[PDB]
Amino acid sequence: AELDSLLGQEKERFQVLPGRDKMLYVAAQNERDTLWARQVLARGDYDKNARVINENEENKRISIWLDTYYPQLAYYRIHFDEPRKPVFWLSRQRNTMSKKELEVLSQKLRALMPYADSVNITLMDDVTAAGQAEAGLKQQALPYSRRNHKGGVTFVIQGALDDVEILRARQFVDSYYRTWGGRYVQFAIELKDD
Amino acid sequence: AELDSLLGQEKERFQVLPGRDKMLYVAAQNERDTLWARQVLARGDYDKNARVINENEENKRISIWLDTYYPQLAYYRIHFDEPRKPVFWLSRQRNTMSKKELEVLSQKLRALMPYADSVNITLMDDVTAAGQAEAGLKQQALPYSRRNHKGGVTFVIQGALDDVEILRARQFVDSYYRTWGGRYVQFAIELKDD
Amino acid sequence: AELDSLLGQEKERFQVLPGRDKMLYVAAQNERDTLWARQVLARGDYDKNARVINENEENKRISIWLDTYYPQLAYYRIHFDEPRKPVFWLSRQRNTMSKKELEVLSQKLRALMPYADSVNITLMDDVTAAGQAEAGLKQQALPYSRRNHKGGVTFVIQGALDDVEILRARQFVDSYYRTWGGRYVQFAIELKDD
Amino acid sequence: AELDSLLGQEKERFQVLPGRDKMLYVAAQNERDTLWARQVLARGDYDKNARVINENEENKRISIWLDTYYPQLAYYRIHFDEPRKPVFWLSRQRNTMSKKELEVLSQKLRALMPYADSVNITLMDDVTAAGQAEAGLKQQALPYSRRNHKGGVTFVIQGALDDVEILRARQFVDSYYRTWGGRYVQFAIELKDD
Amino acid sequence: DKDLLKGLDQEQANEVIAVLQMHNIEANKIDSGKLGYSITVAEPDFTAAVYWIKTYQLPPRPRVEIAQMFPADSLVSSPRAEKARLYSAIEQRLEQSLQTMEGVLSARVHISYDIDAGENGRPPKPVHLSALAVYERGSPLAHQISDIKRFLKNSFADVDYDNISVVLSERSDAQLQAPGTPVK
Amino acid sequence: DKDLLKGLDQEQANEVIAVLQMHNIEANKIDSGKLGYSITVAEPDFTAAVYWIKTYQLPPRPRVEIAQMFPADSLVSSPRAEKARLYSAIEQRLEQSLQTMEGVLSARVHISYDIDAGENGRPPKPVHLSALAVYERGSPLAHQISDIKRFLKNSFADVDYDNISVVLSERSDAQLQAPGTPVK
Amino acid sequence: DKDLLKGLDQEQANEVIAVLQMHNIEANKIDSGKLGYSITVAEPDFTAAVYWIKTYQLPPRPRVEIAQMFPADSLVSSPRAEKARLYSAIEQRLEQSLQTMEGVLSARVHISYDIDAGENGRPPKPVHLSALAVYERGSPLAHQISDIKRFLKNSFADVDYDNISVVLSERSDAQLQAPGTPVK
Amino acid sequence: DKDLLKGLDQEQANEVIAVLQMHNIEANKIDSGKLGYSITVAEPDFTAAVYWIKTYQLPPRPRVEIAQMFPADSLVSSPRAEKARLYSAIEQRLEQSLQTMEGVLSARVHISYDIDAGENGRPPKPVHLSALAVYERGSPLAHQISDIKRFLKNSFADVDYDNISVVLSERSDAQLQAPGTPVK
Repeated sequence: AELDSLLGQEKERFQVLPGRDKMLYVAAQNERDTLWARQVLARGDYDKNARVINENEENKRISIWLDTYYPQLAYYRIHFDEPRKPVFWLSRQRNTMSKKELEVLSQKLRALMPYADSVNITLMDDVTAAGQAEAGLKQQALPYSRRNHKGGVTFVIQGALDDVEILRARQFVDSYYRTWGGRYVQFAIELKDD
Repeated sequence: AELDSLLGQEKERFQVLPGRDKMLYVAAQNERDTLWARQVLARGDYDKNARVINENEENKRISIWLDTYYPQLAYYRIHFDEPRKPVFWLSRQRNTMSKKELEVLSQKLRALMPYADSVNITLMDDVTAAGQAEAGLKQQALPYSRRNHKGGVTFVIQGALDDVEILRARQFVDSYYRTWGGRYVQFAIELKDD
Repeated sequence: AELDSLLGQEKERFQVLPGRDKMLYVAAQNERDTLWARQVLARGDYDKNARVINENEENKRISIWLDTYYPQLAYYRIHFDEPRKPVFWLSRQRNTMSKKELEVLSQKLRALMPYADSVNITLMDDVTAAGQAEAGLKQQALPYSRRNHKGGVTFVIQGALDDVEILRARQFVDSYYRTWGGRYVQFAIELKDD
Repeated sequence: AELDSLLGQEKERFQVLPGRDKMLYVAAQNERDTLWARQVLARGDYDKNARVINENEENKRISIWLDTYYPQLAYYRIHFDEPRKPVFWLSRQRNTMSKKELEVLSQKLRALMPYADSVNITLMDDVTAAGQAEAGLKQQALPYSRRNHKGGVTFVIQGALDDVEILRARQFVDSYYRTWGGRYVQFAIELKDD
Repeated sequence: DKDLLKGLDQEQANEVIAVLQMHNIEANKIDSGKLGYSITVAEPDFTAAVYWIKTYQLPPRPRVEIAQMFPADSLVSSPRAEKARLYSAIEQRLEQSLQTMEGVLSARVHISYDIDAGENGRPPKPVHLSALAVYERGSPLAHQISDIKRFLKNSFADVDYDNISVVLSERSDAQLQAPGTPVK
Repeated sequence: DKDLLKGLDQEQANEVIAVLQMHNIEANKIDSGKLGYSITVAEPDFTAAVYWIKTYQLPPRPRVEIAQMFPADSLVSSPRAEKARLYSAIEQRLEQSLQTMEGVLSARVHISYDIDAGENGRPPKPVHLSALAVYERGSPLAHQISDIKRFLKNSFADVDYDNISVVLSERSDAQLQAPGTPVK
Repeated sequence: DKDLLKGLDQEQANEVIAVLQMHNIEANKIDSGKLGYSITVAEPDFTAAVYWIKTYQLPPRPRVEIAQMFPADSLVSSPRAEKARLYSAIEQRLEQSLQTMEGVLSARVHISYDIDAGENGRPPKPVHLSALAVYERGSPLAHQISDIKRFLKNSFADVDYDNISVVLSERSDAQLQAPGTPVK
Repeated sequence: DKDLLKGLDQEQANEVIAVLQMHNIEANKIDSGKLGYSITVAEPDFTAAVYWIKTYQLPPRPRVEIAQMFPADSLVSSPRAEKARLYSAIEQRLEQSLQTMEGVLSARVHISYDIDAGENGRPPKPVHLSALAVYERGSPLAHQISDIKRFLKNSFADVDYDNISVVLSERSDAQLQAPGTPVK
């Protein structure tokens, strides 16, 4: 059978991507339906070769690659909202690369991802990256402490936190870590007492 | 059978490399699937001779070799992200070798690795090696102590650490030890009390 | 059968060396697979005569010889990374032998090792021998005490050591004893209290 | 059968020596395989007469002889690294024998050992004999006490020794007693307390 | 057809199946009468099935309650043994009652167990409470944490809002797709 | 066909198989009725199988619980013997409850056992807690360590956040490939 | 064909084989029914086999636990005899739990056993801990020694990091080659 | 064919053979069923065999443990008789655990036995430890003596490094050659 029918009964959580390298790629959405789609491709009921790519695993797969061939590169995350044309967020204020080498970077990230048609490297401000993480963190009424560095900022949130401020934090951190990644700003929710 | 089918059912965790020395090389990814691929080659269901090379074992196999024929060589690690053309990181500021002897070094590391087509020795700064290990270590909000030496630097992290600062450390150290190795900067996570 | 097949199923931990003295030599790697290869040659399933030479035993076999016919010779170790052409490390600063007698020494170590084609005696500094043992010992953050002598140096490491400083020591000492031997610098990891 | 096959299955720990006195001599290596080879020659499965000579027993067999026909002779040890041409170490500074009587001594030690072709009496310094026993004894970090005499020196090592200084001592003493014998310098590892 | 687990309880069978069917392998509950149930998966799905048995530590233990260790079978019981059977019965009743709230699907409530009220002359220390709650989707999930801390407060002797730790969460996404038979 | 282990429990059989199938050797669980299960591997895979039996110390012991040493079979029990059966029941119940959190797959919880509250006049010392947790992948794994320290704090008498040591980790990579029969 | 050891347990048979097959001699486990197993090696391999039986002190004793010396068979037990059966149960449970960490394959945990808490008026002295751990290869082996000292600290009454001695090591290199039949 | 020793245990037979085969005489273990084993050597090798029986004091006594003298068969036991059965169980467990270290093949651990903690009003004196260890070859044999003194220290009440005497040694050279039949 063809792989659009070998998966689950309803077909839109699984975005089947025609590849480039004689292969076909399955864009799972979260961690659990990766294990749904990997179970199909591992029991052996699909004759061709196929992978299951995740938005969370293909971020930390290229970050293995990008920590070697392009070190000291200040970036955030690849977004796979459109997996055929992903968006590689890059820091505007902490790079010295001009646009001579950015299509060199895009045409090499395109070689890593055969499902990707073109990788849109866009440059955004790191001030709004720590701005959206602070304007959102005061809006949750969380007692924090900003520790500015170069190439990074830490929002240490200590203290004897009650129940709802551990829950408003983890709803905000997880809704922030999906967007901006955890490479510029780290949230240190440590929980002491008096 | 040919070894692309004698391995597991899904074939991209195992990068089969045609060798040079009448032999064929299997590039396993982590430690566990090395034991997957070594089990095939040891039960005896593949007629030719074949090895299982690892990114972690072929680093400390050449470091046995390179501690003998090139002692007092300041280097970091070989990266096997592309195993046919691996990248040998070398320290820029702690070597006296000119580029007269670097292709002598590359054509002898090429003789150690028959899967390798050419070994790209690139020189990087040791200041960023201790810079990326310190800018990342303050970003985890870890109380440390830098001890500079020549040919090395120690970030001693002592004290009565709580739960999350032992966990943020080991996520950072293991994501650092994979990249820069443990030959320049040592992380001493020792855990005292008051 | 021929001895390349009488050993284990996978053949690269055992480097079979054609000898000189009507004999064939097996270069085992560590101590355990010496007992793998010696078991073949002792049950009696190989018709010719054959030895199992080790990198650790052929160092202390020639050191029995070299403590008799060349006493007061300051040397380090023979390296068997290439067993057909081993490398005999010799101290540069503590010998009075000129190169008139070094090929006399090499052509007599060649007579001890029929597998060896030529024994490369290279002279290295004893200052780096105690330098690599001290720059590495401060990098492990170990509280030590250097005791300089002529023909030797002792790095006494006493005190009530905790768990990780006994483990960082033995990883460093064993990675040092393999390279430079234990004939110039001795590591005295003695463990007192207060 | 001939005695090269009546011994163990693998033949290089036993160096069979053709004698002079209608007899054949077996050069065992250590004390245990002397009892291997003496068991062959005592059960009676070899028709000719044969001895088992040891490096440790033929030292104290000639020292019975040499304490009678050449008393007040300052010497160290016979080395049987090449048993067909053994090396009789003699003290350079404590003898009055010229080379008129040394071939008289060598041609009479040759009569004691029918396996020996010629006994190479070489003269070495007693200052290095106590030098190699003191430079090695400080290198083991052992608290000792030198007691100089004529014809002898004692390195008394007393005190409440801990575990590793009894073990570093006995590794050094046994690696020294094999080389220089116990006729010039005595190691007195006595173990008191406070 | 290859078995995984047999001799299982009715509790344990529907929970091992609900694990495997969440991970795209179809389990087949075979009843064996007096012996208990038995779960057999297909032969291509056998490798992944025995992985999730190890990973989720299946078959599950029965729900350990504190009164199961201090039973009514003993004719005489120590005064510590009836406070721990009292406090066991209260926290079973609170989690029977949180499940009857709006939105809550499951609940586990724990009590700080006082032992030595009469053993040393020390007065009884403050009671601590801890509750889990699994909600339906679409809930205003930061706002029900104040109902439960209000409800659990006035159900005991003298507790504070710093002594009640409600750790609640939404449920997982609904498993409604059938797993699918492996074709061979 | 050559046996490794027979007479095994249902617990022990699915865990020895899950070890061997992780290391590319296919185990064959043969049931023997009243005797228990039996695991036979192939004859080329027998050498590697008996290595991982020694290495992982298989077959596993049953899960040692503290109440198994202080049973209810004794008609009379010392007051130390019902505090250690109480604290055993609590830490079984906490690890039944951490597994019902979001993300957590397994949990092992340990209690500091007070013994001499009434033996010397010393007041009861502070309770110490220690928890393991095995998570699904993709978790924000440094942030759930504050939920568990919040949850475990208000489940006991008087603990601090320095007395709760949560050591959690993500699970291993999923074993989904079948091992593969050795051809001969 | 010549026997070495018969009447062996299931524990002892798979561990004597795993020794001999590591040293290039092929063992043949013969079952004898009610008598236990029996291990026969070949006749050229008999000399080397009986050497490693002496050297590794095989067949192994069963794992000595402290509660095996203080059993529940006695109807009355001294208060020292239930602290030593309590502390035996804790250190069995800790080493059941360290094996469930990431990377750890085996673990042996020891407790300093206090005996005379109530025999002389001396307060209970500090508890000392000691753990072994055998890891998979490729581990950052100097960094897991701080997890275990964190985990073992808050599992007891009042311990320090100077009182916990974790001595861990990587496992041996994997024995995967079959030994090989001696040709005659 | 001439007998040496009959009626031997499985322990004693493989250790008398391992002595004789080390000294170039081939032993032949003959089983006698319910009577135990029997070791017969050849008639030319009989003289040397009975010498090494006298010299090594064969057949060996079974391993004397301290709990074998203070058994659980007695329904009542003195408080000295359960401290000596406790300390016996600890030193059996430590030597079961040192054998699981890297490099160690055998281990014998001894404890200083305190007897009169409650007999004279004297406080318990310091515990002394002594360990043997037999290593594989090629070990950095002066450096493992600090692991064992670290490991044995925090396994007891209050010991010092001057009270732990570790006397370790490498093993003998491997006996792999077959002895050889005497031709007649």
